Amino acid sequence: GHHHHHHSHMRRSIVVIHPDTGRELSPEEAHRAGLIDWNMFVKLRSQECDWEEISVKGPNGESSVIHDRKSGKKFSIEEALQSGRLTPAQYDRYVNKDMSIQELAVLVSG
Repeated sequence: GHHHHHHSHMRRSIVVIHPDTGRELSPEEAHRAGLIDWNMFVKLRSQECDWEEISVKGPNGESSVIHDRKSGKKFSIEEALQSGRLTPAQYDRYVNKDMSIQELAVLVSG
């Protein structure tokens, strides 16, 4: 038997189409191309999110960490169960695939 790494990754991105080159631009690039003003840029960003949950399944059992790829913050699940921000009632839903990566993010993140 060998270690398994379970990745549950979800992402929401937005692309801005150039009127002429029809090229896909990132809110960032659109802003530099003057296709959008600073506040629409912020607005657009606030709508993006990138979360990834990685369950290391080994010999001891399952270790699990969820990462906010947008902010760079990480959250131990065991550390969330211990500290109580996550109830073994909700963890069970995630484990049983009845809770999204985002619903779980919110629980442990804020």
